[PDB]
Amino acid sequence: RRRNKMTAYITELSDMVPTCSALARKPDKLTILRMAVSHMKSLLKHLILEAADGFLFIVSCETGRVVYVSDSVTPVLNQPQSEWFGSTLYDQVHPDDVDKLREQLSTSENSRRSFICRMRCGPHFVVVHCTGYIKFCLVAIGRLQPTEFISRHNIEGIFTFVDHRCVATVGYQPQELLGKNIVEFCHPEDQQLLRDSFQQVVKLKGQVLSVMFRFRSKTREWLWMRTSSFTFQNPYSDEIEYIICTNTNV
Amino acid sequence: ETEVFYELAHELPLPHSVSSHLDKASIMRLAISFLRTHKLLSSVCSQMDNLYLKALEGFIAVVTQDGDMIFLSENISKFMGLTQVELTGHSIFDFTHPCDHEEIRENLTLVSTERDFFMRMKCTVTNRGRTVNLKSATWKVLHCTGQVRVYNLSCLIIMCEPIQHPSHMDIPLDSKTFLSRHSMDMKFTYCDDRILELIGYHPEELLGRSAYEFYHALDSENMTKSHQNLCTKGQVVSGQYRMLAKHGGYVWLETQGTVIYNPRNLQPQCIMCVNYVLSEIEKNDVVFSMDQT
Ligand SMILES: O=S1(=O)N=C(Nc2ccccc2N2CCCC2)c2c(Cl)cccc21
Repeated sequence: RRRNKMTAYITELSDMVPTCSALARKPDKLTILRMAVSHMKSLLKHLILEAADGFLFIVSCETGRVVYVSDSVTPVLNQPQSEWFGSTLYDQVHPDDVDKLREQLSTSENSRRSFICRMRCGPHFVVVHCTGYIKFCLVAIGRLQPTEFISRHNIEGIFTFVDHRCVATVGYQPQELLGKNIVEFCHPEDQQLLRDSFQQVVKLKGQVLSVMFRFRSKTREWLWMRTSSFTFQNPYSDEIEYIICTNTNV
Repeated sequence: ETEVFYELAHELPLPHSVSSHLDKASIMRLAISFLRTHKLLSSVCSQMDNLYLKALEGFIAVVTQDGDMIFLSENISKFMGLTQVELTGHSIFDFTHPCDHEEIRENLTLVSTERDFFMRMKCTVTNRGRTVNLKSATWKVLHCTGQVRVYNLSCLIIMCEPIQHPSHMDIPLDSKTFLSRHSMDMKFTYCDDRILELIGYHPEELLGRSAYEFYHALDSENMTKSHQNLCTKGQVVSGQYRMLAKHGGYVWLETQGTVIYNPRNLQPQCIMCVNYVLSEIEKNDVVFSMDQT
């Protein structure tokens, strides 16, 4: 209804204006509107900081020195404005990001800019998304955002991926396990149990099975190990990508 | 009557060209939305507007708990065709894809306050910079990252960034970035040459391979969601993920994936991906996959 929504808009404007809500008799439509004009004629940096933890900075394109840096650089990077002022962007950025920096600060070919780089805060670097334009200078806002080891196998059981924690859990280099089947490192008694687990994980697609067997270490001792595994499915084709195992000692 | 209603339009934070032209109900809506936004700004806070609003690749949205978009940044027009006056005060569900309304709702509530999602909004502008009528409205995917904040009610204050289409792109492309084409199961069907100079793979030896085999296992979950989003909305931006390098080690990457539709039969043809190399080869001595041997 037109009258119902318009009246609801008027009474909501009553509730928002303090000098109008404090009144006892709700004034007529002409009065509240004039009282609202007077309220507004009497009276977003934090919105960006609240939304994405971003800070504005203006840098020179040729030298790289900053010509402005907002105070929001302290909440986002724990760095004073004096630390940024009088310095170049190349100092506040990871050493392996200066080549990328130049290609974004080069006004030879260009304008908009968008890039990611690691900035120093506090030798700790944080990932910052920098979006801005050219005005030379760049006006941009930068915003913020061993008991086991995980392995991946094909359906047969061939290591196709091994994380570095294997060198501590079993003592093998990742290259030692890769290319070979997991049952080759299994005790012959428990070998049939391991193949049975690999038969179920495929059959119980998506479900998590758990087998416990003796794993041959590089020192050639049988370390008891619980391997909890499950099949990984492609979110589109539902093809079994691999079998993800988390092999935990004892 | 008209003269006093014409006065509030002048006093709204708008240019006189667009404010002196709306109806009375729109003036009331905009006034109420501005007052609620100021009431919230008094809570969050204990010229240079051009620099902040122009250097943004997105728009700021302050949406109430019931879905009322009490604040929308001006640049929203630049990204959506629908401008500030036409959308401020209206419900977010009246201008968003219904298949995303449940996720929008579960992101509007509530004890973590950070929010990061992808949502499809009505877009009535074309790549030629020409605005189109609302009836011809496409669905534009927006990565919305923000916070939920309680004040006096609850509000979602987010920055919504569009994901640039790889065909219609206008941003210096760093030499530390490379393009790749995939099938819908994310298998390589084409790759750029720079992958040889950045990660070490030759573009031939990646074709027909599942990309699920070339990244670190610790990222496996965080990738699936991306794929699903990329398959559900047609566009996604992944997080920082480690792609296993050729001769050992891994490289940090952030990828913007876009579902490309065939222009003649309107069927999904492939998925185009712009990958931003975020570091050099880390742990290059350590091998992880069988392909690193
Ligand atoms: O082999 S990868 O490291 N995995 C990739 N992506 C990937 C893998 C599985 C699921 C989803 C994705 N994405 C879709 C869009 C965001 C990332 C990838 C890419 Cl898209 C390009 C080059 C190298 C690699």
